[PDB]
Amino acid sequence: VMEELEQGLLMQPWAWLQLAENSLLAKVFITKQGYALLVSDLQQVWHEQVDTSVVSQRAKELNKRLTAPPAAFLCHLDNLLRPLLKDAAHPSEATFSCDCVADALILRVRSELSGLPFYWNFHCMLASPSLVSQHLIRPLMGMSLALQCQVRELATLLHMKDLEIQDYQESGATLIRDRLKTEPFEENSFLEQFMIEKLPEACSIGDGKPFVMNLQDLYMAVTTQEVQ
Amino acid sequence: MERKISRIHLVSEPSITHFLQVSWEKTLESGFVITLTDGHSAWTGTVSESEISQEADDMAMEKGKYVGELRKALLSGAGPADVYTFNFSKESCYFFFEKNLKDVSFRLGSFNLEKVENPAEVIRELICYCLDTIAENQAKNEHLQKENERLLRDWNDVQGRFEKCVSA
Repeated sequence: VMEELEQGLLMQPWAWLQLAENSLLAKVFITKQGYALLVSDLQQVWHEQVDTSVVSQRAKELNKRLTAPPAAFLCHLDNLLRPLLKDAAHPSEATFSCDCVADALILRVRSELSGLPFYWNFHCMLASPSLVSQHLIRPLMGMSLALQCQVRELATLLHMKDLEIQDYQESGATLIRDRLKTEPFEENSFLEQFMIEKLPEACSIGDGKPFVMNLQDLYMAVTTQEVQ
Repeated sequence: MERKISRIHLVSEPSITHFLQVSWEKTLESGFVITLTDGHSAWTGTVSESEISQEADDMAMEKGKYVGELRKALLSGAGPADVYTFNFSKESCYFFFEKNLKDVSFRLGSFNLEKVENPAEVIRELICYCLDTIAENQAKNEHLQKENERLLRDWNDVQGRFEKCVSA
């Protein structure tokens, strides 16, 4: 139960949330026994794990007039949230708002179910140092190392290709098209040029959209490997 | 002045049907009067603009959407896929209807009806209204059928004359 939810949250990819001009990065894991949520804004990380009793109590308090078993509530919440997180630009039906309490965060979600209002509230406390570390720092660390290894392998491939180009040029005919000529690859020169020119835009985090849009698969793979 | 009679299956005794008649002046927004009957005893109640507005506000719903949902539920406006469940506690004289939504039920309306001492009068009035409307519908159908037959005969005659003219 608890371990199941923790593992499901760990092995989930980050998703982008837009709400009242604000942006957030959210990971969600729903199950019949409860749900786990981890939200962040690149400055603070909040985590909330809720079981059957808490979800039932909160649903009764919020939806005064929605009598249903907690499992059905969890299933409906999953059906409402998962498609939105997975793909952006989805038909706008789930409105979100965030209230930043002095310590906690209140995420209010209002949606439509068969034309009827449906309210829910996530009361997220500040994430524990261990959870935030395990969810962001170590996985990001692994992705950085894996990308460094990828760059090294691609540099080796470029060295092989440059050697073979030199072999062709040493004993070969002229080029049918002269516009396809390429200069020899230098790792130091390429690194310096990239750092001087395109690092300011390449490393621009912004609001977190590029991170979720670009390299979520690597994050998922690194987290799955770390699990084992 | 409009009125609609509908059939319902109370969950307390889902073996014998009940009939509910709801009458309104222009639209359900302003208000209406509802009367539930089962053939032996009847109950009556009224909903005003203030009551419906308060219920909608408690629902945090748009007035138009709430009115449309009420029309669908009460006027037998069943959609392609939607089930509404009604139940009337006789001991407390409390009748309320909910929108069953595949294991998640959302209560839609609730009222307290007063047991009218005389059910015979309301049953007789309902029967009289039904007879009047069926007679009116029969007369309208007869008139429309007669007009259609006459128009068809005229069209046949004109078509024949047109054929003769084009031939000539």
